[PDB]
Amino acid sequence: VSFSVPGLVVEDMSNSRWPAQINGLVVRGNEAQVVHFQNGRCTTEGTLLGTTTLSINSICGLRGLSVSQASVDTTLWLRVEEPDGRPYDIFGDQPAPLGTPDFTAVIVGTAIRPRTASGAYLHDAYVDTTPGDADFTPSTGNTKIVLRGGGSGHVGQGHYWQFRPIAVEGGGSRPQYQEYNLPDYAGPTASNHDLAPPVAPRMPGELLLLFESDMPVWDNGAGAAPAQKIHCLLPNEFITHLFDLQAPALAEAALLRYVHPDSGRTLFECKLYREGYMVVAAPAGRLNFPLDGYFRFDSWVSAFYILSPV
Amino acid sequence: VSFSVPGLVVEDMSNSRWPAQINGLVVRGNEAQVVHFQNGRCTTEGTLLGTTTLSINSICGLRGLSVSQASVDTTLWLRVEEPDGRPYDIFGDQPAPLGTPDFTAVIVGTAIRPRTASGAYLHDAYVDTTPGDADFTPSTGNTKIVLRGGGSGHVGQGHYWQFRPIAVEGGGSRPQYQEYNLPDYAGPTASNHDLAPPVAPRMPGELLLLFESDMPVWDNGAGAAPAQKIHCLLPNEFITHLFDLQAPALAEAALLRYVHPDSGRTLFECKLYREGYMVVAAPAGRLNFPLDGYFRFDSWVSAFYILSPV
Repeated sequence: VSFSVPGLVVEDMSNSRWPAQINGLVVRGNEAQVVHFQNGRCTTEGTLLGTTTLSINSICGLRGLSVSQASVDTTLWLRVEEPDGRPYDIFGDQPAPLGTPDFTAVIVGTAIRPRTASGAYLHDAYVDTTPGDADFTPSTGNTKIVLRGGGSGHVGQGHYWQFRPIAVEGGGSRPQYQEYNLPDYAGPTASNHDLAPPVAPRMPGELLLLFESDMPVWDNGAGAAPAQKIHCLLPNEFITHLFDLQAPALAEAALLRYVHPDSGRTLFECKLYREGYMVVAAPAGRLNFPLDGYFRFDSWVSAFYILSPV
Repeated sequence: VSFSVPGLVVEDMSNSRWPAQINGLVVRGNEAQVVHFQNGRCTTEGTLLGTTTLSINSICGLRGLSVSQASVDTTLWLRVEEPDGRPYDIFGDQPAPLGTPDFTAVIVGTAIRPRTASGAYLHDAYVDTTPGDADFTPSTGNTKIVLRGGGSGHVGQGHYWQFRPIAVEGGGSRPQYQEYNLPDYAGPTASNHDLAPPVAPRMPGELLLLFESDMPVWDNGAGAAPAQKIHCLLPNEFITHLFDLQAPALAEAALLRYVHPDSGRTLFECKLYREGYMVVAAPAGRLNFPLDGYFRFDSWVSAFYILSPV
């Protein structure tokens, strides 16, 4: 099965760690905080890693049946499950259920109870994925969702819920959104397991290319908190493409060219390594290229293939 | 260029008219209200129709720069633009900007101002797409977003906004959600134009196959309103696949088989017509099939190909 990547333009593709369109290409240096994303992890052969789901609407969210606080503003407790509705395998090969948020923040969103015969329900909600919240323990099969300023009488056990992400909190008093900082999936008192491996380009002069999106920020109606971004290694359209394809990797990396039709030419070239990340010969920072261009696979290359400088 | 469809399972794919995973296959009869979807419209050759965008996060939403009410709870006024940030061509070949909602309801969501240097902002919002609100006029380049119980001082002109869908309203007094009922894109005082064509199976015994999702409902914290669904003709993953492929259609329809590996066999068959819709030889109602199966293209067939009963 011959290897390929989607011919879709970047501004048509979506972030694999957050519900948002790609609106930027940035290069990231080998900082102290090593890229260790659990979502948006796919090999060029289409092997999904960590908590990566193909279900785009299940990204950076939680879902499952409500349970009583005993058995573990208004607190909601979920028996977390996978996107397709099947049980989460606790002693399986994932750190958490697929689509589970893979960073620390207070994630603002909507708690949804969409199929209830007594009547559908939803409410403003948030999830604290920082170590500060001991009840964020999806690795052990439960997590706490906070319904903000309501929810009493609606969080009874035995009903299907989703938590769907909108924003992170910002502002001086509130917890820091740190997208490169993994949460404690088992809570403070227990360890993570089966994490997808860190991403750190080995070769000199090669730095990581990330796909950027805007990260909305909630600061309780002030409109004073600084704007945020969120990054991923491969857009979802890449991940679904690679997964469906199942093409054997014939070398350490795939040489892709970023093609811009209005320019009638290739603008830069990059290496997509088998492990599922792109690198460029470029210094850290934003790439000032138009996003109405697409990646094209031209050849299998060695890790020692020297890229043209961006 | 040989034709194909994604080998992705249905419960992994997403709705082309609303932010949700597919959780159902239903067959729809030839009802009085004809399928006239503007989103989720793609031909087997990969031609996008109506307001169809590949940008999944831009589906059933609005975005653009804020403008003054003069130049046209707290009212926000947007100069609507396309997902990629480029201007909406009013006298072009679309009824509205891509991703514009294609049904009548009060759509609940979040108004997001994510890039503002003075500080990012968001707020609880809704969009009335019924004829009752004359200010839903995206065909003419502006639309009103209502910020619910706040927003004063934040809706100033010259800033980029998005409206992102969460739910529709429900409850006896509130306006009815009608997913097969197109809005007046130019408002009450003007006509629509360049609508994607109605979908209505011609051949006897062939009825429309639709991909179902849950539709969340907002009823102001009551939780008493009846649960809802929303449907589309083809999942986004189909649409991206067909678009990237650009495969010539060798016949009126593509014969697909729904394959279930756990059963080690084909469960039913369908015809995907060139115009971008699937039909089954089956009566109206829910198809009780497991959604961990995938569609497979086996042959080009005429419109007179007799399908096996489901």
